[PDB]
Amino acid sequence: VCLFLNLANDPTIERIITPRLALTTAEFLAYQCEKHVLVILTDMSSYAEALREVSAAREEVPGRRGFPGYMYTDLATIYERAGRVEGRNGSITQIPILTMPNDDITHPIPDLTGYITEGQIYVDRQLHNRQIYPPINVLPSLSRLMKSAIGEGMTRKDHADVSNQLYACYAIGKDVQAMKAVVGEEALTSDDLLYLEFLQKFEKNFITQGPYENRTVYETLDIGWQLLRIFPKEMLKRIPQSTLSEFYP
Amino acid sequence: NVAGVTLPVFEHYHEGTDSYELTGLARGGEQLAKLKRNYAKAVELLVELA
Repeated sequence: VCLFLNLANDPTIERIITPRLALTTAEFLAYQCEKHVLVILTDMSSYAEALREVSAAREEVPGRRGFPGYMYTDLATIYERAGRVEGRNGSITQIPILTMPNDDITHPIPDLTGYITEGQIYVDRQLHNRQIYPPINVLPSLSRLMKSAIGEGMTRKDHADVSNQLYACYAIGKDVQAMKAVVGEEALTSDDLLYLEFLQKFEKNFITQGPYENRTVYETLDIGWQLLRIFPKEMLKRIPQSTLSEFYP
Repeated sequence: NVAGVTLPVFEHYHEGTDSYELTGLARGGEQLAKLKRNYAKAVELLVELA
């Protein structure tokens, strides 16, 4: 790990410089030397604030919401310094962190970063209130390149079907919790009871990770199959019969 | 309470009071008990339908 720290009380121009410095280092280490790298950036909103600072210094008229009008070009320059290239083997993968200004999804910063990035991950406050150490949400998240990031040549063939089936199951289970909120359990079927079981056990076991627990991808697939096993083979509509024949027993 | 609404519903309770056995008229009790069953089943089904 190569680490960089910039304090909140430091000069702002240092804040402007620092992420570019780190990206240069990652670039060199990943292209001049054959190595994959994973760059993480934290609190890019502070970088936006420093960009506003330098813009104010140079006497430029603010655009939307006071942010500089050339924020978009800058954020383009910071990003897209990653991927794979011809004739090489190294790679870069970029994971910044954004802070939401009071859940404004139309705020320029998150909006632009969404327009320039592929997919997104959310953090849900209600889960944090529920004391789940990873507060990562499931329903609104999405990965653009999942279809090719996995496959037979990767960890395991089953994974796409498992993910689709459990996605549908989790969504429907949330809807069933919404039902039981009003209708009452007395008018409930056995299948919906199994769905509720799936929801509660999912929350209790799968999503919870722990600050010092490690799980290889094979273990995650196995736990997912443990969750899937609760339903009969027929209720798993999304999965082709083949995968069920190999794995469900 | 099939739902959030409250639903009226009835049950066929049997108090058990003594019925009026009739036997004076040529001792027809054999037909009368047959009737006591035929109409009683009907009454049960009425209560259900109501």
